[PDB]
Amino acid sequence: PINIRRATINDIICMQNANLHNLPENYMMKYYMYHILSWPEASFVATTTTLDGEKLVGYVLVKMNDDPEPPNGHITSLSVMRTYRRMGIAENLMRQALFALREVHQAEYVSLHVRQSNRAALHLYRDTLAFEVLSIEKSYYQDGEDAYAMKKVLKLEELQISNF
Amino acid sequence: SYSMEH
Amino acid sequence: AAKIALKKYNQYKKSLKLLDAILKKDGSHVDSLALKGLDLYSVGEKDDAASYVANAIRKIESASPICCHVLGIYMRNTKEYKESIKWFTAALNNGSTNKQIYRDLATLQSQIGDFKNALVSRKKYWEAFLGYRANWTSLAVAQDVNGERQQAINTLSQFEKLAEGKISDSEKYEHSECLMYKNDIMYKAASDNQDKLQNVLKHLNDIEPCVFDKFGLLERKATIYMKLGQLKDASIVYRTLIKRNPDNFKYYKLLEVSLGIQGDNKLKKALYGKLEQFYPRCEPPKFIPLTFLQDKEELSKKLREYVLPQLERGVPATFSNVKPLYQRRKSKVSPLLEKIVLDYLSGLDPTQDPIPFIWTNYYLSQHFLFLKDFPKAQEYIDAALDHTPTLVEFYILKARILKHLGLMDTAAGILEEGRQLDLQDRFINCKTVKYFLRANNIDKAVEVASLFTKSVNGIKDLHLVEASWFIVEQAEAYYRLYLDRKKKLDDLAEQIANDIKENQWLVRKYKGLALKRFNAIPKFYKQFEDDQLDFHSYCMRKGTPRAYLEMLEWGKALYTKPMYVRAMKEASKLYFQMHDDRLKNKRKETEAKSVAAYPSDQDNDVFGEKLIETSTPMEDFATEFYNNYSMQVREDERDYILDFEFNYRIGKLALCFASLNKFAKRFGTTSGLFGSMAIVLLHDPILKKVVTKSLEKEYSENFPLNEISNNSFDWLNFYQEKFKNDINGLLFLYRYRDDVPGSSNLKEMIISSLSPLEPHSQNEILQYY
Amino acid sequence: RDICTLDNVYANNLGMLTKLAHVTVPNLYQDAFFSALFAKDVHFTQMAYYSEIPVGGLVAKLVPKELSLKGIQIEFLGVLPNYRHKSIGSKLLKFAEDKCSECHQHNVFVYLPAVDDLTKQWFIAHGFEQVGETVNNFIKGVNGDEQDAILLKKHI
Ligand SMILES: CC(=O)SCCNC(=O)CCNC(=O)[C@H](O)C(C)(C)COP(=O)(O)OP(=O)(O)OC[C@H]1O[C@@H](n2cnc3c(N)ncnc32)[C@H](O)[C@@H]1OP(=O)(O)O
Ligand SMILES: Nc1nc2c(ncn2[C@@H]2O[C@H](COP(=O)(O)OP(=O)(O)O)[C@@H](OP(=O)(O)OP(=O)(O)O)[C@H]2O)c(=O)[nH]1
Repeated sequence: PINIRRATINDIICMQNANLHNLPENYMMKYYMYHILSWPEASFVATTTTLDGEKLVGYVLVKMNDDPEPPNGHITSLSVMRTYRRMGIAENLMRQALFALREVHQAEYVSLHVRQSNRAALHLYRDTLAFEVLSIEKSYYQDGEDAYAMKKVLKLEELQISNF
Repeated sequence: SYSMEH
Repeated sequence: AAKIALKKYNQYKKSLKLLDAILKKDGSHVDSLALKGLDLYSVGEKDDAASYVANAIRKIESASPICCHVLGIYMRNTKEYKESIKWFTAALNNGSTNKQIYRDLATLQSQIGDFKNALVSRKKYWEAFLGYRANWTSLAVAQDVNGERQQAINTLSQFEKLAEGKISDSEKYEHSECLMYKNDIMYKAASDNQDKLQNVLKHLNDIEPCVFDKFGLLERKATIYMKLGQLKDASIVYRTLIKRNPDNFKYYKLLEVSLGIQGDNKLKKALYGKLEQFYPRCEPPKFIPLTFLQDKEELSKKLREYVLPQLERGVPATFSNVKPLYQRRKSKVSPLLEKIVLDYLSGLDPTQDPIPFIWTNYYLSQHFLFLKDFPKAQEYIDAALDHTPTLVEFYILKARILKHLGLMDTAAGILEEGRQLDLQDRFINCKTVKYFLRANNIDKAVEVASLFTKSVNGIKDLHLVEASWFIVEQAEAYYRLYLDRKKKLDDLAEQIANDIKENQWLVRKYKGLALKRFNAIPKFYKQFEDDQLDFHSYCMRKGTPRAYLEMLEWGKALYTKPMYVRAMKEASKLYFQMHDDRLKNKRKETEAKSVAAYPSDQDNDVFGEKLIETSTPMEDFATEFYNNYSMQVREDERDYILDFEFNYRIGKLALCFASLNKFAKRFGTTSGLFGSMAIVLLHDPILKKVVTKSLEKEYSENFPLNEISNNSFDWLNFYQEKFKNDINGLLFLYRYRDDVPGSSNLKEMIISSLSPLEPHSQNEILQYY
Repeated sequence: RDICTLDNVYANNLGMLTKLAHVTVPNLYQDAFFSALFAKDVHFTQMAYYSEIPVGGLVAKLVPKELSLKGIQIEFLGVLPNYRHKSIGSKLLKFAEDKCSECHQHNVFVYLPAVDDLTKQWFIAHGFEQVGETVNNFIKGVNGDEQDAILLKKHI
């Protein structure tokens, strides 16, 4: 039973261990100690909930306009342990990640790079969430693949953490 | 899945 | 003249003209030598860099202040912190103007522990840059560390007052992860004192509009409101915080005490109904209130009404969304539960409702892996897999099973045929290449998993991507693919004498490689903490200390994290054995792209030729490995069994007694290993009576130390007279088979007493152990 | 969407068709040929997944120029047991016989084996007929067995 936490820095070793087991994105341990030590509030992680530690099961890292211009939000990488998916998990760990990405820092437009080649992502990621497209960047991925951009406007009241 | 190579 | 060189980067090819020219008449002078080397590191060659930096430290003792700082800007980069403080101080107490040195240093001697003399040498910058709030934190982050919170809490409320009645968009994130953080400190003095708190609550009530964390405050408000006996006012904050992310329990269970109704089940079970009605079908409402119940009439209602539905849809955690209630409370659940499932597999005509027969089998072929009925765990999985063969989540359950009954090889096959079900999506592409590394199959592990890892193989590009899942899995191959290759040159006693000289290589090529492999697992942690450097004084521009005050407190307990641990203990049992053994080339140049770790610069010892046999693996296992994790490790979490081997295999032992002891005040003397870890120390120089004496000082009465000296009393039986099935504690006595001489008595009463054990493991302690 | 959808069999899949072969059409097609579908003759494919998780299969060629057996062949077409039954892989023909007039091709060939009267008295009930007669030592699985074939046809 996945619990949806607020992501701590303790969970960088166990976070990045998942976006690597389950993803073709090799990332360093700096580029986690600055997502979660610049804008640590709006990047969420969620996995295992046992009482009477925890196991990583799925996470969500979300940086802002790192590079230089009206307060733009981004989302770096997202994944989940297979034997856990299709049970929300992914599908409502982001309705909070946006629902803080315009509450704390207050940024008006999300953004990202989803491959596809891809069902899971380029579906409840433009039909559930609604997130147009913008530039379809070709070979912008490290496999000769071409991957959708995805913009996603966010105006507070029209995306709260309890519409379900 | 932001690409730090490219 | 070098001014145009020193400016030529902060790539300082201009500095060459100095080492071409400045090395004209007068040669042996600093300043010019030092750029030539700071460049080297900001220019590839590190080897050739010190032959300058160090060939210029033999013309000083202080030196050209302006130049001591192009030397300390490298020491701060060749990891050498302690020594850098000096190269800087050697500017300051030599007349340097660059008064930003009191903040290039204070973000160094702050890391290397010295937090006392961190503030004194940081506040001293704060005066020359006092129009920059990203400094007015470190005079209240270091003060807040040192332990004077009022000098912290007052240095930032003399910010919140200055600067202006003005906070534009630049600082629009400043007055949040900040003038809220103040409340984390300005309340963590009260502790449980009513004198403050109300105000620390009324202050937290003041900002709200200015506090921009929305969450993350509710706790120093919505639990300070609970800390003064007003159970409401907070039960009305958690009731609005549960409603903020009800997919998380943390804030939900508390609310049971928020409404004082902890031990009142009767309203408790009903509380999560007027709930469920509110916040519809999100885990908590339903789950939590089935972990505190007692009625084979009630329980089987909310049990069934939670389960079945997930089946009819096809959920892989249809089980692992309950694989918790099967652990901390079986007997009561896994009876009602075992009977509320199969009892639903009667109208699943596999030609009417199929996405039910296929998945209400990979639950039973998961449920009957707990009971370990195994026989009835390859039935459902297989019979499930003999209906839909295109559901990679059966092969995993077949390769967890089949692999928990030993057959390690055969298991990864049922996984390979799962991998081939989909090339892309490394969701199994590793898992398939995990098991084929747990069967020693390191070859169709590298290929079969290098496919999505960018040379001439994978395991090379997976070091510059962290990946400490793989190494400390690729050594738990090699380390097990050695005690058998090294069961050849100890078994025999043309191709028979020539064959010894082949299979008795790989013992060198793995024990060599397998230890060389674990050093990469440490080194990362060495450099995980050694990359929290630029963040001391550039997490402050961001204005994120609340989060940052968790990084320092993550740093000390970094060396005691998950993967540093199993990478110690699974290394000890390889280092510890090279210090109780010394006492008592074309294949190398042609197979060097299949076991390559790093660039041809660093790793000069391909197969750890040195690592394989070092003058004293004691001041290696401590400098490389251990004596860092022993400096940090917290007390009530430190393996004492390892601790009592480390100070024993060195010489100490004096410490073995004040190490075997503190293992007792955890278990309580009648545990397994504490018996064996006493026995061994039955009785180094004469002046090592003292062990026996102290061993006989307290622990004389219980258990016993009075036939130790005399050839008696075949204590194999006594050693196990508490009480045979301590197989944790038996193995010990043999591991060291030399100061615990009877040797062909224990192997049976170790072997013959693992029957009621798990097969994969029952036949693991064999062959190798 | 209904229950039984489909898609094109992207070379990331394939192995869910090799598995959906060697089960549907046991002992037919070599253990590397399918990899040899995308590695001059044009060869169609389509993995027909149902509900969510795959449950059928079809991957057929396209012959043009000697007359008699021109158009689109049917290298295999099958779907797993206790499925086909429910129309999960009757519809692939409509998305294969489509490829005939939709790609311009009068006929469609389907070389079913001889015994398979269950298959040969069913495929007949869709728009096919025993064009010609029996054969002789023609079908031979990657093992060493051999059988006769039965042919078929349908114009448009
Ligand atoms: C070697 C080669 O190149 S090709 C190899 C050919 N394949 C083989 O030899 C083995 C094939 N294995 C099989 O399982 C099957 O025979 C298949 C896949 C070829 C065909 O099976 P299906 O998809 O069941 O056929 P389909 O779905 O059209 O219908 C079967 C019958 O059920 C009926 N039906 C259709 N939908 C439904 C439904 N929802 N409920 C009940 N009955 C239905 C049809 O009317 C049909 O009736 P008929 O047999 O009297 O005409
Ligand atoms: N989280 C995780 N677990 C893994 C991985 N590889 C294998 N496992 C399995 O996880 C189990 C390890 O124990 P736990 O960590 O207690 O499992 P838990 O997460 O379900 O509590 C083993 O049994 P098991 O196969 O799960 O069988 P069973 O114990 O479920 O019957 C092991 O085979 C992995 O990469 N990640």
